Amino acid sequence: AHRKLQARLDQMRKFRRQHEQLRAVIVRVLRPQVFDAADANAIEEVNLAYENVKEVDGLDVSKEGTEAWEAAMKRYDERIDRVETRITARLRDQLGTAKNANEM
Amino acid sequence: VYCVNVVGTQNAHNLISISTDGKICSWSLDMLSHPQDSMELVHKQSKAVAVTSMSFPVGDVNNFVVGSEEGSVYTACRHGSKAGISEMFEGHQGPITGIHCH
Repeated sequence: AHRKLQARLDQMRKFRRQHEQLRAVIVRVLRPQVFDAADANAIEEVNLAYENVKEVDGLDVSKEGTEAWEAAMKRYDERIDRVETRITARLRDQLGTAKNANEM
Repeated sequence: VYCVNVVGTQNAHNLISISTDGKICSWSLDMLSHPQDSMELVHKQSKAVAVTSMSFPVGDVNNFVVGSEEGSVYTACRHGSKAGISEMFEGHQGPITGIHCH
């Protein structure tokens, strides 16, 4: 009976693990060396996706809040996949700016 | 190899080739001497799928979709934590001969 809640707690802890290990160092990554609109757009997409998961209760072990959590993480997955394809376009722009090793 | 295609931008791009057994390989055009990123598309306790057909979405370099000899449409993402086969479609009672995104 307790094994259903423990897996959902594992899901929320691993969710906060991947979200914090993105979040706390993606500010350092999108810091300009001393500003764009796309960087603060990607940060606020991470914040909006975090609210798009965190309005859904993590404590609903029953099926409806479980699939509401599924819709929340699917919306999260699509949103940071959209941000990830934008930075993947910036990765193609990384050899789009460069040819030699030092600037890479 | 029934399918081979190219995406990426003008300033950086990749050659994408899927074979009958389901092995994908990334290639350069300047160098074909070794594949770059190469792995195997599997699903269903890792059975080797039998990929026939190929479609890219327009504007997508990471996600894509295959058809198969097994009556099965699979979308699949290129890289990341869900590098490999995403999922599965059903409905066809024949081997799939051609797919195309809008």
